[PDB]
Amino acid sequence: SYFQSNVVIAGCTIASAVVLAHIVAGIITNPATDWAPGLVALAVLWSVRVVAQWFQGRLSQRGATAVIGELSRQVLSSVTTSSPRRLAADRDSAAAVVTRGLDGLRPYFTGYLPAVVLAGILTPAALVVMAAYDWQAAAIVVIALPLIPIFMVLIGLLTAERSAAALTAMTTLQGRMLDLIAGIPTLRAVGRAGGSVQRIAELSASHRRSTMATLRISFLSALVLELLATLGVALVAVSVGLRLVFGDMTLAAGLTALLLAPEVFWPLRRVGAAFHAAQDGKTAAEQALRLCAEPHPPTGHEVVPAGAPVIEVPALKAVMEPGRVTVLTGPNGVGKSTLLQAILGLQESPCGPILVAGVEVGALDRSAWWGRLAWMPHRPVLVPGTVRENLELLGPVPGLDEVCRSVGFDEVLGELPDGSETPLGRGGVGLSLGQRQRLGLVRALGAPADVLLLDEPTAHLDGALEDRVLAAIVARARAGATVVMVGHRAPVLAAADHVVTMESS
Amino acid sequence: HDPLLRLTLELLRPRLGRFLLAAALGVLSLGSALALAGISAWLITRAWQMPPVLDLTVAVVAVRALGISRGVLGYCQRLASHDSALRAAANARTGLYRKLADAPPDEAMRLPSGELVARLGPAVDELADVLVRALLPIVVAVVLGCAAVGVIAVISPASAAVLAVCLVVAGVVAPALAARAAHASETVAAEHRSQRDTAGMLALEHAPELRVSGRLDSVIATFERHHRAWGEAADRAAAPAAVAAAMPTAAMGVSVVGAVIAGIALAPTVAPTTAAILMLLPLSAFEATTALPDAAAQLMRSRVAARRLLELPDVATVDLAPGDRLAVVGPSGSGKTTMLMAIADRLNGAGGETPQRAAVFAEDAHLFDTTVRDNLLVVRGDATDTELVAALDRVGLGEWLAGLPDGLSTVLVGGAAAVSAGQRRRLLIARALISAFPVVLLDEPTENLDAGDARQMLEGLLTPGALFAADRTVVVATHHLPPGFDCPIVRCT
Repeated sequence: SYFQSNVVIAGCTIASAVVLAHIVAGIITNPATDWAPGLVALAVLWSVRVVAQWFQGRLSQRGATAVIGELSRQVLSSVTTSSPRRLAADRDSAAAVVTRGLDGLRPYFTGYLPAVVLAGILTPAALVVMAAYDWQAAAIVVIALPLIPIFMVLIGLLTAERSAAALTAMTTLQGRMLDLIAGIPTLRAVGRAGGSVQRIAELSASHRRSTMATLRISFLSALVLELLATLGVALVAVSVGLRLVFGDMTLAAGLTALLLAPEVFWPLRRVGAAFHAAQDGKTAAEQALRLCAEPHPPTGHEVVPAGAPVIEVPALKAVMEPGRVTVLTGPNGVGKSTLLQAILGLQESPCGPILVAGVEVGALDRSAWWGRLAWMPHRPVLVPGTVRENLELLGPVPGLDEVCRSVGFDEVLGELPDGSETPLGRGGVGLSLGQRQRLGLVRALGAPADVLLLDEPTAHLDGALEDRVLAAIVARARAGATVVMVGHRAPVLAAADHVVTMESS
Repeated sequence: HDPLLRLTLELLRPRLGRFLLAAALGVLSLGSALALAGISAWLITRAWQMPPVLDLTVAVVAVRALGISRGVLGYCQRLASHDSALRAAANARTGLYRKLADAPPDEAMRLPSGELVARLGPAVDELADVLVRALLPIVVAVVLGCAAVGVIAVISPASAAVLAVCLVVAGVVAPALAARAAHASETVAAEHRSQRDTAGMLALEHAPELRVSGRLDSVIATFERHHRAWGEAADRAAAPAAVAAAMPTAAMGVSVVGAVIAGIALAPTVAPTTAAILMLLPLSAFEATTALPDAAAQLMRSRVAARRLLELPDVATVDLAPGDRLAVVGPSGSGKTTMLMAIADRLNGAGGETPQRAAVFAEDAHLFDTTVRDNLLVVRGDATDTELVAALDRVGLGEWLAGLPDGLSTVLVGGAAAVSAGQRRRLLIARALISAFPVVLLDEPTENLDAGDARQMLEGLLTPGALFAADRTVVVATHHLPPGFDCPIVRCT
């Protein structure tokens, strides 16, 4: 009902102006009938205009809320696809978007869109009505109207040399101030504690004079708009008065033209006023939309045969057979998490091609492939709540008891006051780091999966628990599963039948 | 006495001359527009009853001059008011920064550096904005309301009361209701907003291991439900904003209807021109009021900013000797750095001495985005380039300096982002080396360093003859003390 409401508002503005002008003209010339119809007509016109305004406000609020919600949901869903290569780079932007960073689009949907729609509707209709009642005033207003864009373009093209320089000086000096104020505690505990107070003085002076220059340049548009929207009414009044003095034009037509000139010229001023408050919302919307279209997940439908496949890495001469324990060693950060997340098929393999069971990962069917696997990451899943749910998000655990016994989670559940019911905070609050890792082994090692991938399984663990988890992993490998870790410690290194020495570059 | 009023006089009052100048310019512009409307109506009505064209000359010249003056005075008033507000903000920023340079251990450390910027940047902007949206709208609105009520009052003190009541209702109730609705909207349902920081901070750094399982869509549903609940609650709380949005139009309608009703019963008494003026002024006297639907909103934002700006553990005593080496370590939650600054304070003995002995070097030390020479002479500006080069080479930055196109003159745009974290900590260590303080205090100097280098740097720093020799005291608050080492241990609780 956006356009319907705006049409109603435009109609009840123009008709109210016309009726008021006719009433005034009628009851000036005959100061002795017209009180009943005209007054009630004006009252009901104003009443329906008010009701339309209120309904417009409610509709705009609801629409803005819905659009914000849908855009946030779509952004979050789109950014959460595979290929963490882009995720690690754009997670900051995505987190900024779904935060108090999209709430700035509310003014754009509240005070700018209705303003531009009303400017597009009301101005030509009021122009038409004024022309019907009087063509000379309409001619003057028309001559005025395509003089805003001409003068605005002329001003913004003739002086488009000082504005850029002023803006550059503004931003550079502002950055100077921001960085200098950033380091005040660093300069506090040294000899030069108050020697920088003088610098900020003339830095502020120069910054404020530069912003003065840019404000002086940038307000000319408001001056042009005000001057034209006022000179239009001035010239209309002069013309109507001067050509009405020779008894050749009804007072009602003159009053109608005079009252309708401001209605023609107001919505443009309203749009100009409301524009500067909507730049931020448009930028936020553009940033949000720029991070949605690109992701397009691919892959094939090939299905790995039943059992534990054979994984081979020709680039690093690593071929890992089922039923055996494998470890990866090397420096920190040399494409090892990338290698693992590639063999999950999330992203491309940095080190050559990877063939599962003889077939490349690119033809793999990821839906069924992901169901044969127990992926324990560096940071497990810890949703705020209780221990019981946190033990069940990564699918149901068919046999949590024996897995916990093998890893030693019972000593964790035993010391907890409520067993597996103690409340758990965000990120593991109320839950110990090594015992977080233990929860990770509990959720990972217990799963129907012929392929096992683990990143540093013995993090924050003592010797006894390290030996216990290594023995459990060895038993799982002996159960006929491909188990590969990336541990780079002596207990981990001396626990796998094969060692891979992936190197940099 | 609210804190906003206290901060208003605190900010070195804006030199009231240029406050009243902006107020007068705004009043002149809006009054010129109102007088243009009135003179226009009078000119039309006078030209109706056919006169000779003698007075219409002065009326017409007045109309044209008033239009041009309205335009130019509006522009000049905008410029002047912005000038006054931003000058006031700049001087307030300078004064507040001056107050942040006091010897006593004030709140200057109880706050980090990034959010100190997040205060000093936006807060001065808000304080400037309280001079554009409180000077102009309120002052000009009250002056114009008085000047437009008086014009109708002299004609007839019977409908002027209605006009004044209506102007007050619009220009007070409408912005007050808008501000109250806006305030109540952003605080309502402040528990489903927790789901934003639950999900968006859950399924944005945790994506892959959530994707391998089928738990992504469960999270999507479980936060979409609560976001929808928050949206419904916000809509329900902000429903009374539309009433405040629509109030000024109802005000103008009631005003014009009352004006026409009054003019009906007063037309035969007075001349036609006065009747037309009384009928047509009310619809053009509400232009000042519409400039303050956000003045109350700006007042609320400036009040919260002023409150935020107004907002701006004990440790044991350790004896020290000139040349000892300390390896203070402790768990996360112990005042190790607080012990560092306590030792620095007790060594310095507050103000009154020129040769400062102890200076703490915090881990989160800001990096100036200037030349490396300037960035390193902050502790001591009388250090030759040879000393800086030797220090950089001895800390592990000779190869980093060799590749710099400008050598020591590299500007390092972006500050800490221009270099790596390990490189930045190396520059901090070099800066600590350059400083000639008798007692040098370090806060985790082995963090974010190279795996094959951090142990060696810690060993050298805590060695009384490797980097700091003899008469120089080094206190280190680290976390990676070697299992086999020396120097006293002051492990805290």
